[PDB]
Amino acid sequence: FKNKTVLKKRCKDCYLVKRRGRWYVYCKTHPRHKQRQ
Amino acid sequence: AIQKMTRVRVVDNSALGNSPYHRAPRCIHVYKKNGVGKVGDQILLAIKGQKKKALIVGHCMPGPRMTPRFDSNNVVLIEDNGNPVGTRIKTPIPTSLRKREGEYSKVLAIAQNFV
Amino acid sequence: KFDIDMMVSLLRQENARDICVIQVPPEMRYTDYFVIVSGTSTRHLHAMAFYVVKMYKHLKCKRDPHVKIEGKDTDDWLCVDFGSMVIHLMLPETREIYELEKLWTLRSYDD
Amino acid sequence: RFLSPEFIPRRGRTDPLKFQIERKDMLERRKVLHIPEFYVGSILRVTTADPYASGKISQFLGICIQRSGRGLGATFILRNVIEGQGVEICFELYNPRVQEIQVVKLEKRLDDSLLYLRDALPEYSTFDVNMKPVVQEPNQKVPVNELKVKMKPKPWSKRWERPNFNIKGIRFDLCLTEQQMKEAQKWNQPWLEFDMMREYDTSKIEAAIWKEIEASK
Amino acid sequence: HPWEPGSFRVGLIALKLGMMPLWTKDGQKHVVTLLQVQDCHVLKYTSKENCNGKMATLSVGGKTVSRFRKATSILEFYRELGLPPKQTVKIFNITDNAAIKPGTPLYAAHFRPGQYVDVTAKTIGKGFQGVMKRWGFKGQPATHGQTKTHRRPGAVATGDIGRVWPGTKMPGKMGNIYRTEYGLKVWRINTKHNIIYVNGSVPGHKNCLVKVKDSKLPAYKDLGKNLPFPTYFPDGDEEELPEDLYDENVCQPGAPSITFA
Amino acid sequence: APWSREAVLSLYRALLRQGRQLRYTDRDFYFASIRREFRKNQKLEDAEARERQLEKGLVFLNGKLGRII
RNA sequence: ACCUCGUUGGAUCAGGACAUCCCGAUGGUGCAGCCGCUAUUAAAGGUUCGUUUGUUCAACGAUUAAAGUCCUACGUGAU
Ligand SMILES: [Mg+2]
Ligand SMILES: [Mg+2]
Ligand SMILES: [Mg+2]
Ligand SMILES: [Mg+2]
Ligand SMILES: [Zn+2]
Repeated sequence: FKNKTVLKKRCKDCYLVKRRGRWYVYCKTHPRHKQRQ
Repeated sequence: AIQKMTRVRVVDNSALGNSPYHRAPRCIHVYKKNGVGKVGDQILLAIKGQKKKALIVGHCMPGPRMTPRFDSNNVVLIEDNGNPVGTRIKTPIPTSLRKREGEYSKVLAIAQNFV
Repeated sequence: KFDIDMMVSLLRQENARDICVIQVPPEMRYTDYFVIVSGTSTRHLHAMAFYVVKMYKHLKCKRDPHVKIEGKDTDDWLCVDFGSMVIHLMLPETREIYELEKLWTLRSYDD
Repeated sequence: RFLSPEFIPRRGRTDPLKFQIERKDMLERRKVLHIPEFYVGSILRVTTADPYASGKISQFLGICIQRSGRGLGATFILRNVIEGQGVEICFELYNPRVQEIQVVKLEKRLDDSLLYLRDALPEYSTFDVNMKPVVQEPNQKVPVNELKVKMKPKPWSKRWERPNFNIKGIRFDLCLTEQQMKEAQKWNQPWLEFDMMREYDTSKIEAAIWKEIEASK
Repeated sequence: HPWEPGSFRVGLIALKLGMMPLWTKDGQKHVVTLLQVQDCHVLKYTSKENCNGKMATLSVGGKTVSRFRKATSILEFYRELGLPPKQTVKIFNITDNAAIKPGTPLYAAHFRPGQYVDVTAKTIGKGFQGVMKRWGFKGQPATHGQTKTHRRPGAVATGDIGRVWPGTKMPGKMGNIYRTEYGLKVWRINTKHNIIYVNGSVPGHKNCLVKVKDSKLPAYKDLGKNLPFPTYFPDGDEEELPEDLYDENVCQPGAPSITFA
Repeated sequence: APWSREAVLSLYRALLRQGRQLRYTDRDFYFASIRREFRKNQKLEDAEARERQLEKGLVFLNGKLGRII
């Protein structure tokens, strides 16, 4: 994960999910895209 | 027990050990978390204005029973890799060196006498 | 059993460039057999030492404690200490400069 | 009759049952290993099995410079020089791995402790490794070697000339000035040989220990 | 009852006789301490509800003492029990499987060699001690101008809090408090004199009563299978035990001198 | 110079004789080592070192201080 | 709007923060394993000895798993 103030989807498979209280960008294809609010 | 600044006797065939010098060889560092070297511990020596590793093979401090106590703090010069600098050790070497953790087979092979 | 016969057989099988054996008398409180073997290079020394150690580990004597490999960091001299025999692997220059043969055959009759 | 020093207990509040148990173990070990009579100053050869080797014995010959400890842990430290290197080994008498204790030369010295041989000349600690055992007559008092050793220069392991050591086996006249001897006399403590409450009477204890040993036989 | 997993049996109250060496077949020397079980009896039993917890309790005493020097209530208690009074009474937490009738004696063979044990006793009292001896403080240098402070505590707190924290290490009474040594191996048991040879050191002085119980360490959780579960009963006479029970590794005296062949 | 002229030769012969039944070591290396020991030194010593050299050779022949097997 | 210049450590004992130096757990990596780099979490524990310098420091030597950044009226001098 990379901590970002603003979450931006990078590829098509990047999806926003609110988990354990905060927003995340997960991605199956590109785990490099993993972002945490 | 050999600490920093202890003067030590190089019991070895090496030129560094057998070469005369104004300052006697003196322990500079004991490669042990407590700065106390026993038989089998490595130390760093200031010999002839040169820093050389060495191995303790005897000391005046009493150890556990059945082990020999020497009249001097005997040390053997070794290289950084571990090869003994000299090729012959004249004074007796304690046999307790064998089972201690650490490489001592080279020193035992070089040694002439055991006590 | 893992004995000097197994040792020499394994060493000849891996083709040590030179092998010598010394029968240490019992009154000398070190061991029974003093094996000294030369090799082509540090890679060959490491390979043969590893092979003989694996054979010792796999062969027998589960009650016998495991055995170190000494001299790994240095390249020109390795050594392995077993219960009753010690092997010294080295290069020809190391062997000729340390003359372990004269030491271990002539205890106090050399220089 | 010689009672080995380790049998006589140092005084204390320890229960006599502990000493009885320890003496039982000591005698039961002596039934296996013959612990000969010897004194500080007698030359001994000790053969002991080495755990570092595989069932191989090691022999050390030297002059017993100190007897110490009581009970099963009793030790004697004996000294020699090997290739000019002074060495001392403190052997445990009842260690199960001492195969044999041989009194090469049974003799008593002027002192009950020869720790000053460290500061004496190396000849007084040198002993041939292969020296043959001497023989003493069966009915004969143990010889007392009145040898007075010569000392190396004054910096010593201990201030041997001080009266608290009560050393008789050193030639102080050779190495110390009369002024130095007089200065050492400042620590005399003459009352210490006359305070009667300091003496430890072990007659009854030795008698009981002898009864125990004879019963063990 | 037979032994079950999770069962805790009673311990003993022994007397520290002293220490002696011992050797193992590997050639190593272990110092061992002798604990003599002297007139140790189960005195009292209480259930889980009134045990100040949730485990049955056995009060056990040892080292019979003079009736002339005990309080009337203690004398009455021991009169009802039918036993002479004991010097110290210690409470052992047990499961109901291990309940033993009060008055039953306890012996050193209640333990067995190879078992691990916990020994708790009052440590040697050293009186009011300074901080250098009590807590191993470094003190101050002997010279170079140091005056009247060599063994004193330095600062005892920071200036901000304007106070001294509770539990601050300060000079005071050292020792004479109960301490427990855990995981000590039982090397040997003299059944004749009821001696337990326990590995290493035991808190307290010689001839002091120590409380001995099965070790609570997790490694030795279920080693009680082969131990006499309620306790050892010599009256049972199933097999009269030898004079000395040894651990396997112990170099017994009278054995031929060990050779590392 | 040596103890006797034939002592060295007899010792060398006995060394080769006991190398005849050599079992575990390298026979070629053993012979090469003996040749080195007896050729790199025994040409131009002084009359005093000959006794030490032959004594050490005899001790090695005896093999009480460790023998080559 | 010219020049200048206006109480401090150490020792002892440390309390605390985490913005973590090491030890722990994870995500990613322009890391195949080894590794390094980066980020999240983690303050239970630990965090060396010397030479020159009064050094506050700094450099150097030898180590270390690491030789953390700080606050505590130099933290602490009725020690
Ligand atoms: Mg001294
Ligand atoms: Mg001090
Ligand atoms: Mg003062
Ligand atoms: Mg954090
Ligand atoms: Zn993506």
